[PDB]
Amino acid sequence: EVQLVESGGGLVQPGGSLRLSCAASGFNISSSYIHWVRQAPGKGLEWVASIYSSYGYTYYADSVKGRFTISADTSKNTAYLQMNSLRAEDTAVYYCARWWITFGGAGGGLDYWGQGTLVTVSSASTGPSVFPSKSTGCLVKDYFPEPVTVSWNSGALTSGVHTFPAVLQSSGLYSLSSVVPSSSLGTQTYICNVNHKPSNTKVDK
Amino acid sequence: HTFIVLYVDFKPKCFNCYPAGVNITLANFNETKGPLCVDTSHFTTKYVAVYANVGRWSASINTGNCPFSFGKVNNFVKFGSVCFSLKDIPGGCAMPIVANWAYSKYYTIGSLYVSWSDGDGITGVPQ
Amino acid sequence: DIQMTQSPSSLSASVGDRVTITCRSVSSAVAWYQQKPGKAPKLLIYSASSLYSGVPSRFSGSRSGTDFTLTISSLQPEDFATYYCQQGYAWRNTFGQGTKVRTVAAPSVFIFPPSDSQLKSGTASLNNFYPRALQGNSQESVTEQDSKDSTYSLSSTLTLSKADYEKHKVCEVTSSPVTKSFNRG
Ligand SMILES: *[C@@H]1O[C@H](CO)[C@@H](O)[C@H](O)[C@H]1NC(C)=O
Ligand SMILES: *[C@@H]1O[C@H](CO)[C@@H](O)[C@H](O)[C@H]1NC(C)=O
Repeated sequence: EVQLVESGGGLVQPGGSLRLSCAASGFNISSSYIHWVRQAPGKGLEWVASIYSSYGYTYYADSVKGRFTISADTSKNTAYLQMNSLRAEDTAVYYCARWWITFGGAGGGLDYWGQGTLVTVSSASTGPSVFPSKSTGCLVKDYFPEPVTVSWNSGALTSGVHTFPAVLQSSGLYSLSSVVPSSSLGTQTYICNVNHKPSNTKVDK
Repeated sequence: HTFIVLYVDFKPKCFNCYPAGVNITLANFNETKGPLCVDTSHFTTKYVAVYANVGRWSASINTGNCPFSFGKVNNFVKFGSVCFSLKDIPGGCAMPIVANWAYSKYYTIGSLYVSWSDGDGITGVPQ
Repeated sequence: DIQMTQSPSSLSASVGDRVTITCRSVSSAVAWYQQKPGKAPKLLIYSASSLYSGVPSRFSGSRSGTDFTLTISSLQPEDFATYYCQQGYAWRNTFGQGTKVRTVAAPSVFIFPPSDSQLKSGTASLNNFYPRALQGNSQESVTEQDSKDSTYSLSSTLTLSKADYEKHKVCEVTSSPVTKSFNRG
């Protein structure tokens, strides 16, 4: 029941505007602090802004202070981040998070995390193609941008499967693949489920 | 160390009653930046009487919501960290700043809020 | 307004080894998290004092003067993560550089031919190994370290089109270089 749910991301033009919604359940957001933290692809954690929604305290960071705006709807139990005038320094995956207080005012720290959602500041266009005895695998090509969901038989069983990150094609598109049972090829119909979200590309093939 | 100065100021039928004194200020307390936090291992609590202490008047800082009156913080006390603010710090405590026209009548003016961190990582200083 | 410094930012040791991650005007208000790549982090230590209920006891964090330090007693295979030290209070968040955290196994190399549906457009085109006409044109992709396996995986992306339909009918590993590059038929 206790969940933090990030939503409302995607692909944005330079200097555009987006709105991240951080829903919550299992706890009331006003009784705690809610922070945002952005991780750039292939980077570390970058500090963003925070809010005590009950009193309305809105603290910000040194980079995104006159560009981002924090808010919340306690009747909706949902925090929000409105992002304006974006650049490629901001394109990253954003996570909303719950900070709980010690029995004194410092806080204990940032308790709870969500899975986050990634925003991509780009002016490029966004439709992949999926194409498959060697010793003792679905291929995604021509997609932009990340992410891409890969599963086998709708999350039935994938044990020992390794998934490969996006292969950067110098033209600007992406590509990757994912994959063992040796003596059981015709036991059932193994099929993969791949979903590209911004291109709305989801067919089992 | 670091000084933590709390200035109390006010200008007085009951003429001196309800003194519109609001210069209750903290040392470089950018409220939007957040509470003024102790980053040095030592700090000195200080209470300043900017208000004209006319013989008829006096003041106090006694806090009911907190464990320690201002000026027992100067004594070596178990803190790990501590921030001071004049805005409410959630999960912390608050100090009323009462003012006496005389012993006959009292009223609060401001409230001093103080953050708090675990255990005994940092101690105060009464220098 | 203070800043935080974290080092080393890449610490790859073996089982049982004691990883000593350290960061450093401060006070008793820091925290330590781990994070799997592209995954949600987790609260490991807070205020450099105690754990979170349910956190393994091998993680321990404490400070001396201006130096905060996380240490793992006996490292485990699932302890592979990028550890981040955070400083500040319920309003201020600040992080550091991040710190990224071994028996050799056998790599079995597969590589499969293109598909018929791929040839209509005009185009055409490695398991659990510990160790790290030739062209790196044909691309390659790497995975992160596995959970118990602590192994990796590579890919052989044949960056080819139908312009080379019958150009070459005919793998590259570093003793015997496995040559399972098959032909058409
Ligand atoms: C409050 O007192 C300080 C002390 O120097 C002074 O700088 C400031 O101007 C005063 N503010 C008032 C009187 O509003
Ligand atoms: C807070 O800091 C900012 C830094 O740009 C400064 O402009 C502002 O005047 C400060 N305000 C207070 C109340 O200290």
